[PDB]
Amino acid sequence: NVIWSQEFDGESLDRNVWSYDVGGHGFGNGQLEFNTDRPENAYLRDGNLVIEARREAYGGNAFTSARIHTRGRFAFQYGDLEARIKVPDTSDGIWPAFWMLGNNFPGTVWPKCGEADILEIGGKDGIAKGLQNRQINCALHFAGVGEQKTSLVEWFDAPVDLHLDYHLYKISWTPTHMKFFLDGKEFGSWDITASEMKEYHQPFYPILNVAVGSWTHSYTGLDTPEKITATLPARMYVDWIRLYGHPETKLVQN
Repeated sequence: NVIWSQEFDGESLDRNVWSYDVGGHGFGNGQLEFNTDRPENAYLRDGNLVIEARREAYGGNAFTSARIHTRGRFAFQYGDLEARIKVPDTSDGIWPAFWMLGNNFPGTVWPKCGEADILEIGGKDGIAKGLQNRQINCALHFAGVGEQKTSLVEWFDAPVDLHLDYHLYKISWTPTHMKFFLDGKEFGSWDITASEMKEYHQPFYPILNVAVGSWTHSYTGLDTPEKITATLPARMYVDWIRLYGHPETKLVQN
């Protein structure tokens, strides 16, 4: 039961749904890409959203990309949010993500607002083990016991290289749990009824981006332009993102 979607049908991204995070300051992870609001980095084509990262001198940075979200226009509490995505070859350096933040962000600071990562890929452990386009993760980041940053991360090794075709990345979010799926098969689950996880009983909004690099101690392990060996331009195709409603689903639109 689809109650909200983006099929990316038109020729331009709908600004009455989406907003652009603009900047090249690393976004708290030492990321190298400058996220812009340009057609070069984010555009619609043949029923797909395309976020394109490029090796390119821009705004002090050596890479451009995009980082888009629906904060203020679309949020929801409880439901199945699924996206059909063909991630680019992350090789070494590219870090695409499909994830959500609490709808009180940025008024409530991170991680108290709450974070749910549905898809991350291109991690340093994946590089080391030679599973660049196979090893993914979901994650929960929040303010737990003592209001302290708590990270729950579940790793999965996909059977096939996920950059070769579109795959379905989903979260199922109920009053009791958050579950994460690849092509309908669960690879992550956490109970969210605990008192310190009340941040996951508010509206959240989705986010899509393609980061390039990070601090050595961060996700990719590759912190300079010269260490990025991935094919550029790198394109993430998103055929659609849909919200499958639950009885308990609260929809927020403006």
